[PDB]
Amino acid sequence: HHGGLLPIVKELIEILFSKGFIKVLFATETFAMGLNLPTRTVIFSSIRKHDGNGLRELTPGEFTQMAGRAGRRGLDSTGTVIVMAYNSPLSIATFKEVTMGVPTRLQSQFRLTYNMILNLLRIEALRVEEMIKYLLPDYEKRLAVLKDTEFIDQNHNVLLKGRVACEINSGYELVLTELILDNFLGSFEPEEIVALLSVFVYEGKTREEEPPIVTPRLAKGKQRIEEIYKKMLCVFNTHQIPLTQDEAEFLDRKRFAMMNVVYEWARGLSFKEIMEMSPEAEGTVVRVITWLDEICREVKTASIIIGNSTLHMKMSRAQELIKRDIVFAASLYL
RNA sequence: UUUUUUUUUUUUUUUUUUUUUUUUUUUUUUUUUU
Repeated sequence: HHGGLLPIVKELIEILFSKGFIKVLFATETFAMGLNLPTRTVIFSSIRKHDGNGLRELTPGEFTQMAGRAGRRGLDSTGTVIVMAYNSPLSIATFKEVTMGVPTRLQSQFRLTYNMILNLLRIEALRVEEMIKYLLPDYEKRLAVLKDTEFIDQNHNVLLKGRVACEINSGYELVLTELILDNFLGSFEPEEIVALLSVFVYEGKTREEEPPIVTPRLAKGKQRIEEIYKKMLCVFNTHQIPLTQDEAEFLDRKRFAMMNVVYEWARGLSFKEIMEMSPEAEGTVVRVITWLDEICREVKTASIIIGNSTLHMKMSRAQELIKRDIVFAASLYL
């Protein structure tokens, strides 16, 4: 049970588990959250996990959430939990801290984005500074970047470039806006346009070799995107803005590995032949196509704002080319 | 290396014909070739 499976397979496994047909199950963390399917034995492979930035010992809250799904009322007299030890003793202080201790409620750092700033500048009145207090040094630095690349003027009035970025919510407002206004995407076909846009959707956490040959084109598109991203990255560092892990290690990861998978999906090819060459499981491929529906909608909106009807019809064709029957399969619970 | 599915609004037709407008006049015998 993990996130790389198709929804139908995952719900099939859940239903079979609920009927007492599965004895041994290897599960990820998502199984514990919700998913009211208790069991009798819970075994921890390790008490540490890698969450984005490095390894970290399990918090007491997660341990309580996972271990609590071990005793079913009526059929069991006690709930057993097994912690493994692999030819090496484990420290007792860490064990006591993980197992015994008051859980703490989570908190968020309230990340500030450029889309939020651009949306807040269009609101009549609403002095922004007096609301941020109830982050101030960061807000001034971000305003200087927006004025440098001509998103706003000297009086902080939103221009045409800023209006487009206000409609892009997913991940990267400034880079996408620069790409659209640079007459990019005007030479490619609908199949090739959606193939290049997957870099903003696929995070490239794999380490497998990318396809050595893609096409004579779609390689110039790779270079153009990387140059534009590199130029935007220099502006960010000029104003001394702290960067997130995702934005810092963007070109370091292999985020272009799914172009071939998306390219053949839109061109028309049986999904069995696609999986013979894709570097990700079936569950991951369907997620990428699902996330590419929102990107096409945003680019269609930007075309109306700037008045380019050629780009509007290209994006309409792309949406119809990435729809298949398997992504609309009915749930087995219904 | 866990974790991440986003998609705005409208209902069943104004009433009475063809006309559709400018610069000033005359006088007495057939037919053909000349």
